Amino acid sequence: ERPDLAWLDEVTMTQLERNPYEVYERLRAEAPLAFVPVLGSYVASTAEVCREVATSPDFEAVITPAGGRTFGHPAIIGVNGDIHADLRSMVEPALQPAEVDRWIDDLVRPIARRYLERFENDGHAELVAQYCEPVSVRSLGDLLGLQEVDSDKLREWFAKLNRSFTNAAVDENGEFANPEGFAEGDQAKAEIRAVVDPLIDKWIEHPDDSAISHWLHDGMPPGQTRDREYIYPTIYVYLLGAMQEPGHGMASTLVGLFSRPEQLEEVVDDPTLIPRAIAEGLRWTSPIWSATARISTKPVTIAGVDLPAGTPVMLSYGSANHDTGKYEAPSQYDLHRPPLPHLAFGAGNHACAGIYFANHVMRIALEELFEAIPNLERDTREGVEFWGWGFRGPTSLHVTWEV
Ligand code: HEM
Ligand SMILES: CCOc1ccccc1O
Repeated sequence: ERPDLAWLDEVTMTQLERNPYEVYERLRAEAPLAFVPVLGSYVASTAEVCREVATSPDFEAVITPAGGRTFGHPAIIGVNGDIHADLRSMVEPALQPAEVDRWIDDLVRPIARRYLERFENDGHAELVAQYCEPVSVRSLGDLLGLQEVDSDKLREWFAKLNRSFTNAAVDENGEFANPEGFAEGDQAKAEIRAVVDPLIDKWIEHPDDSAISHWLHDGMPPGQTRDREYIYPTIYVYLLGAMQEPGHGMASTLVGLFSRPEQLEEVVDDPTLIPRAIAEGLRWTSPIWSATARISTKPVTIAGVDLPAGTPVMLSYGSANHDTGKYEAPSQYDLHRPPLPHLAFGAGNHACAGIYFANHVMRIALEELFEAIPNLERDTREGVEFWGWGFRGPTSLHVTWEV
């Protein structure tokens, strides 16, 4: 409908999944708020518009269409008002910085060592499958109370939920172009229910220190628990992004450091630079790239576009983090970029609740990897491909080292 953006009609879902950055560079210049036909929604592409929409009093959270088809209600990302306040109060205790600092080292560091011990003398490894994902999922799984769910299963679940949640393509009539793409999300949920329903059965009667037990019990009247149907969608929110994103952020940070060998050596030699390297990694390839959205609650004008009430806007934070109004040469990883605000954790009342936790998981994992393999090098016989529009990260990271 917007004439000068007719080229957007030829943008495909596969193009955005393989590399959304060329399309979004055009969007940031041509239309910071733009309706993308294959996505069926307005998208915010610049830092200014994403931040404005994420923090505006005239917008509230909305789950994307494929996200809602995947998670249902009440996903913490998709609700507001009293339900959102309750779900935030439910998840926040274990994520409080003073609480994280009590146990994060004893949680993540032995896990990192366990996975490293399997390959650190091999001289070769694919770090996404052998290290970044296992550490991410084993750390969160143990915190949640899923100690008995193997890391290969947690990784399979977040991969299936990822593809279902981002199964966003719509056809010429605005209907989902790929309805079969939700089936593997439904199968993952069915498997999760089979595993987790007995655990909830047990936690209701015998609460323990697992996070999901506290989600059932915290803040409830005596002898009452939150209904499992009320907390399952937020369990799914965790079993997708909370399981997936720390591993993605680790791996993207490593790919960026390998792209700047001098900076990789700097960080190996001085591990106090790991937090800075990670912050730049998150900006450089944002793990949550375009997964969340807001919806207008009254008529509003954003970036010159008059939106009616009830208009969804997708928040493409991964594009906003390449906003050249903010950053010079943003497609280059640069550890020595000044530490500027970024949107990799979102903004507003629905901003990431687990920032402090996630930053420490990533930090500890990279600390242990560099201590165990200080001569780590990328395997240049291998290419690194990144995949994902909703969630983005490298699909493999082949490395080598002299042993
Ligand atoms: C590096 C890994 C992570 C990245 C890049 C990250 C980035 C985000 C982003 C972009 C959002 C959406 C914010 C918005 O719409 O404005 C988010 C929502 C959230 N994240 Fe994180 N996240 C990360 C790891 C976690 C972890 C490990 C947890 C849990 C332990 C976590 C708990 C949340 C929760 C509960 C929400 C929903 C917040 C709400 O809607 O009220 N995140 N995260
Ligand atoms: C823990 C955050 O997980 C998500 C965030 C935004 C969209 C989907 C998610 O699973």
